[PDB]
Amino acid sequence: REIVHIQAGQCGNQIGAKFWEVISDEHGIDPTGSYHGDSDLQLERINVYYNEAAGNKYVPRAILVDLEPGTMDSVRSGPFGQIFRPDNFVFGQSGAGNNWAKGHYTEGAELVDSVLDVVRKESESCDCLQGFQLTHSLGGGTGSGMGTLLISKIREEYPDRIMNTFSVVPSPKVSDTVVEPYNATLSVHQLVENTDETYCIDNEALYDICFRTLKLTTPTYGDLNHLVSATMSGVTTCLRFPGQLNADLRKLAVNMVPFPRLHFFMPGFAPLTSRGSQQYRALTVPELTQQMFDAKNMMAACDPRHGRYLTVAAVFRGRMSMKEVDEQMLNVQNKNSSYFVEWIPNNVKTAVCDIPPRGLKMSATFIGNSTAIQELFKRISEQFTAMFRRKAFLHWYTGEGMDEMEFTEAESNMNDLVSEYQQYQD
Amino acid sequence: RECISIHVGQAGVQIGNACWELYCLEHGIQPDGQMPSFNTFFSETGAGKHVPRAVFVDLEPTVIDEVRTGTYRQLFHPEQLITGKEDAANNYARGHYTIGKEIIDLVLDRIRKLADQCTGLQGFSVFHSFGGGTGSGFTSLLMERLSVDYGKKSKLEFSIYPAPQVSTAVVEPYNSILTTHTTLEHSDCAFMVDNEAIYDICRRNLDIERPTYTNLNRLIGQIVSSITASLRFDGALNVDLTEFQTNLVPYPRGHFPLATYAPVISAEKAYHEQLSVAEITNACFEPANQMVKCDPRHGKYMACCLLYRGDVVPKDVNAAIATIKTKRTIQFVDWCPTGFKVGINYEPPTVVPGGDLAKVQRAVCMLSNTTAIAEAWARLDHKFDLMYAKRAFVHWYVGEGMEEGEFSEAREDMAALEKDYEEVGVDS
Amino acid sequence: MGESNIQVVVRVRGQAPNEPKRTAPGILTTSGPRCQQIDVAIEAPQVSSSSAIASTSNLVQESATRQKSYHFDQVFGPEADQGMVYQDVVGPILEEVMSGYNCTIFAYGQTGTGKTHTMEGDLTSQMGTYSSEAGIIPRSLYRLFHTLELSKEDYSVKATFIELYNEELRDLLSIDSSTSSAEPSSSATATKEPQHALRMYDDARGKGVVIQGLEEVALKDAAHGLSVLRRGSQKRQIAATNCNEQSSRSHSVFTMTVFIKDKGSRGEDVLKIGKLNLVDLAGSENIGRSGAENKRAREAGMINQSLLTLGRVINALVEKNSHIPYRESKLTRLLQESLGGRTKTCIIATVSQERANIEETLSTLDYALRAKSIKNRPELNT
Ligand SMILES: CC(=O)O[C@H]1C(=O)[C@@]2(C)[C@H]([C@H](OC(=O)c3ccccc3)[C@]3(O)C[C@H](OC(=O)[C@H](O)[C@@H](NC(=O)c4ccccc4)c4ccccc4)C(C)=C1C3(C)C)[C@]1(OC(C)=O)CO[C@@H]1C[C@@H]2O
Ligand SMILES: Nc1nc2c(ncn2[C@@H]2O[C@H](COP(=O)(O)OP(=O)(O)OP(=O)(O)O)[C@@H](O)[C@H]2O)c(=O)[nH]1
Ligand SMILES: Nc1ncnc2c1ncn2[C@@H]1O[C@H](COP(=O)(O)OP(=O)(O)NP(=O)(O)O)[C@@H](O)[C@H]1O
Ligand SMILES: Nc1nc2c(ncn2[C@@H]2O[C@H](COP(=O)(O)OP(=O)(O)O)[C@@H](O)[C@H]2O)c(=O)[nH]1
Ligand SMILES: [Mg+2]
Ligand SMILES: [Mg+2]
Repeated sequence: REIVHIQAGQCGNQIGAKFWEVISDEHGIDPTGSYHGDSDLQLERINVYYNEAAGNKYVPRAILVDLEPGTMDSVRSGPFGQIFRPDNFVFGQSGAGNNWAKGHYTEGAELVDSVLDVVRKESESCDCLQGFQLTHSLGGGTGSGMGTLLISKIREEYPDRIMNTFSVVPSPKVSDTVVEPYNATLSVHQLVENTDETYCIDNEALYDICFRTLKLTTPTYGDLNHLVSATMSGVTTCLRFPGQLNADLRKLAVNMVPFPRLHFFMPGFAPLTSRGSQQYRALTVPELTQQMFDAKNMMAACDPRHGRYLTVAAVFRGRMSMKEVDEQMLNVQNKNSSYFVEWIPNNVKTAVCDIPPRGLKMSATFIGNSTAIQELFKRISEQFTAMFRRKAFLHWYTGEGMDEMEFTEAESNMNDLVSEYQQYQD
Repeated sequence: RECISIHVGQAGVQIGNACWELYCLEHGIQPDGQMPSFNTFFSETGAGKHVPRAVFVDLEPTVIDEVRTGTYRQLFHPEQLITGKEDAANNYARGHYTIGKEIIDLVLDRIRKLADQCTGLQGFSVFHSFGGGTGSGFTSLLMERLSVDYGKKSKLEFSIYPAPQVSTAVVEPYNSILTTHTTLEHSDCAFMVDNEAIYDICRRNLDIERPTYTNLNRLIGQIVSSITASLRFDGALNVDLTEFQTNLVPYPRGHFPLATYAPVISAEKAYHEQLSVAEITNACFEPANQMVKCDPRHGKYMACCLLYRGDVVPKDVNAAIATIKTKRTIQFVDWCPTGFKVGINYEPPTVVPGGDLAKVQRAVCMLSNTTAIAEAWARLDHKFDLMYAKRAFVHWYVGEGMEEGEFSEAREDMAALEKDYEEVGVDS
Repeated sequence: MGESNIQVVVRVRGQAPNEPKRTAPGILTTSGPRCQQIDVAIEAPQVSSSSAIASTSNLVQESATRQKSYHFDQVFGPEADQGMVYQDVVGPILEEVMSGYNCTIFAYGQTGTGKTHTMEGDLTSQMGTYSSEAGIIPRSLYRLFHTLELSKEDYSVKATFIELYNEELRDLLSIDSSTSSAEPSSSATATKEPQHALRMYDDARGKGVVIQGLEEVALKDAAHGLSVLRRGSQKRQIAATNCNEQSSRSHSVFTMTVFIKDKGSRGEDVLKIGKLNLVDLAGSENIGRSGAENKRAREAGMINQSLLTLGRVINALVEKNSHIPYRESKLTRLLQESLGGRTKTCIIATVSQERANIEETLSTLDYALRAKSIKNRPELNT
């Protein structure tokens, strides 16, 4: 009944910093950590993310990890920093060089046990372990290196649990670094074999979302991640809140995974309307399901209509009606009956909460899985094919000591992965 | 001389949330137990504030917290509100094996304190689903473990069953095949309701296009009070559960009836209509009022049980009886000579406060039998066979110790079941 | 491209000194439903044929005929000796892999069916066992010091014992003082050394071959200190269920390597190296029957999860479709060298004989039925 949180990297520490901003306002909470919400369903299942203590206090069940000091200090210097309790900033005074072959390798290893103790500070004291939520990068080192060594030890300590993470797919459009096709590249050698699931969020589509379809000018990191933040919260509303057809994360793990390696997924937020389009739009049940077809609301940089969908889950918010919910779902199965696979007749899994977030009246959460999401992978894998031939800027890492055999097999780890969607695509 | 309820699964709970509202509507029972003048589902307290003879099972703490904090928390007893820790997460494997052996010693324990209070127990009924893990694997445990200690009572199943067109999860046919063969191995009598044709009642007999799960189930809830709750009450031709034993089921293993309900009229249509006994019998055989996506015209009628409510005199019935025999478009069987066993009771069905259906003078529940469900059985089997050809969605149950050979065990015997509906019109 | 496809062999349970005193007095004898035959290796189990209103499974028969007569290459019964199985299975190919051919042995079936009696076995009634009769491992280790010595050639006894306990690979030939009762420090120090590389090699010399970290080789002059394989099998993890108390819990992969050199008459030395992947698996536990418990549950399911993934391969081998996913179980990557690969590999199909365990063997009986359409291409080493 409880979920443990981990953050890493310059982004995934910053990304979840926007997330707990929202979950604090999910329940009407003081910036200190006092309760002032009004809904009783807010108060009822506090336990899953929080650790209520004496003095009528609330502790976000979260461990914040970095090798850079001032990043998480800026979280603490910023508001919604005192709502944490400061016995949890496990960090070190050394830069990783934004390197997977250092953060997984040396300067994390003097910080591993200091992390896992705060895990053991929490996870034994938990009533029932249910969630190991991570938020990090695949572009830098701290989001890529240290978390892979976490999962090599956390699953070693918890084989009977569930491993999800929100890892950020690199953008060939917008970036700043160079060895970016290594950090995600060597992450896959540990992300696939030891995590039950992860998603694939890329800025390369995210810029197209806020700028075009939401009528915004400047995509900031505080705003591109605020888009991610609602889609985070929509993953596990039924586990937290009452609903008619409530679904587990493990239920979401069951029906969305046909096969224990093809477990990469994609979010989607349904009332993606602009500021101006409020007074010129009627908001219905097919209005929410309309974006399931939308290429511009698929938050990863792929055409959904390019491949064919394997599995899609729909997690709804609002006092709806199932006959309208089912038959509108039925029509989307009937509208484009080539976009799915054949051997799965019910291509969709429903999920219906009873309470949407405040301000709105309807919301939803798209969770799809298609044979075109590999388009994110062919971009990265082909970039690897150029960096290896000259062995270009190899002389930051061979002094560390990662092998060409790793560069051989993790390379072929990708081709074993990607080329299975096209078995079932065409 | 009593009867016990079992509510398993997130579907199986909210079924009773209407039904026990109706059961407490049977006597004006407020959240205390205010009632004059009846011992079927109830015990009487020292203050006489009656309590249900019902069992709740929920592997999550999710649904029941609504029940035990919202309205009608106090009529139930925390003896009964048996909540659990974790779902099996829609898994027949963990619902039968892993989590299921953590609560079953507490659930069977409440039975020995309630069933022993029954002075000559009539029977008891089980509520579950097919898609839900809770309703699949726990059914595989409970319905065999009851027959270890109750091999000589009645075991009714009002089981919610999926549509061949509208479905809500992937492994829903991948559940029911593993469940139902061992269910038919042990259970006595099983009903099935499809939400497909329930939606058809929403658009054609309710004429409302925004239903709730209450409104799909107060329909199911109004059935049972006419199945059983009036059988305590004295009318003209009262039936009981034991008049279904070798009556309705002409075999050891054929026990699958089909429930319909004839007067389904929204309150606007209470006046472009003048109801009769003969009209509502004509409503009994509409293939668009089967509550399951099925046409009786493709099949036959092995048997048919007419169970009536309110002001019903059989001379008015007997005319409509031979009428349907004469106006037949049914292709009746060879093997049943004439058998139409009759149920006539006295009580009107009561109006759900804030509910849907209309204050009537007379009402019908009907059980019948057909080989048309054997199509709708196999229509789910069409969804079932192709997932095995990929061997897909397979790691959750072999990872929890259920065999591939079970799927060769269950379905081929389930096909043997479906081939044994066809033995009706063979020998003649 | 080769057509050196496969070998399919079958031995069943039977004459094991608890078993025949209750089965053959209880139910029909040595293959009751099954009809053991030896010539064309045909066999066919059935059940009772009743006019069943719910027709039972295995009602496919007629008056006086057999059904699912899965006639194989070579099937055997309780009568087949350890040497008689060695007469047909292992013996006539152990002098063939001396030239450089490679083999792999593994079993599959219902739990407790005697896989480890075939693989490991145990000795016979001797006061001093001079590599006495047991399962398939010491009999080849007895032929080890015969056909690598009576050939009178410079040999190299090379082998390494690796256990695989729930998606790991652990050496049991090690110094293993840390696994026993030793003295750790009262507090933990800093790890001044970098990371450790283990098992994580794949090459592109051929395909399917996987290179491993830290192959602790074993060299013996005779069978005198060959109880290190028993010392290794001692640390192999077992448990005590109720379906079988004797059947193991973990599963192991043991390799063999025969580097033999002789200067041929052509003027060059013959660098011939063989491989005998002596691989044993755990019992496919039906946990509702056996009664596994909390920690035993994850110990039980990953066995079947591995066997599921093992079933996830052979269907795609006979399918002939692109990108057969060998990449879930590490056992499959150890098996992708020959499962669709190049060299030789035999398949052991040990199953049950209970009437209550006829359907439970049909998933194995389907997998042995599909066990012919896997293509390879043979080669040796020079
Ligand atoms: C007039 C007014 O108040 O309007 C709404 C609003 O209309 C719109 C425009 C909002 C607004 O959001 C944005 O403008 C926005 C811009 C970039 C990226 C993300 C959001 C809103 O900020 C979003 C905000 O939504 C919420 O408060 C939800 O509960 C939301 N909460 C937060 O994100 C939040 C976080 C910190 C502080 C306050 C709110 C939520 C949604 C899902 C899951 C959890 C929480 C509200 C009321 C509105 C505005 C102010 C305009 C929209 O977003 C959300 C998340 O609801 C943009 O698409 C929807 C459409 C909404 O109708
Ligand atoms: N008619 C009707 N069917 C329902 C209702 N709620 C759930 N169902 C059906 O029940 C099936 C799932 O069973 P549930 O009871 O919800 O799940 P469960 O038995 O608790 O087991 P889990 O899946 O593990 O949660 C779905 O396919 C639904 O169609 C309902 O309110 N009315
Ligand atoms: N063909 C056979 N010949 C002789 N003994 C056999 C044969 N088949 C089975 N047995 C006996 O069957 C018994 C029970 O099998 P057992 O060896 O304990 O389990 P298992 O199948 O090997 N499982 P595992 O230990 O996990 O590999 C053993 O004591 C064997 O002696
Ligand atoms: N959405 C988002 N992505 C960011 C942000 N900062 C960095 N990234 C992305 O994250 C990747 C770099 O990883 P980062 O966390 O910054 O470095 P690390 O700390 O060494 O792991 C690149 O793909 C950046 O585009 C941010 O604030 N928001
Ligand atoms: Mg459930
Ligand atoms: Mg054995």
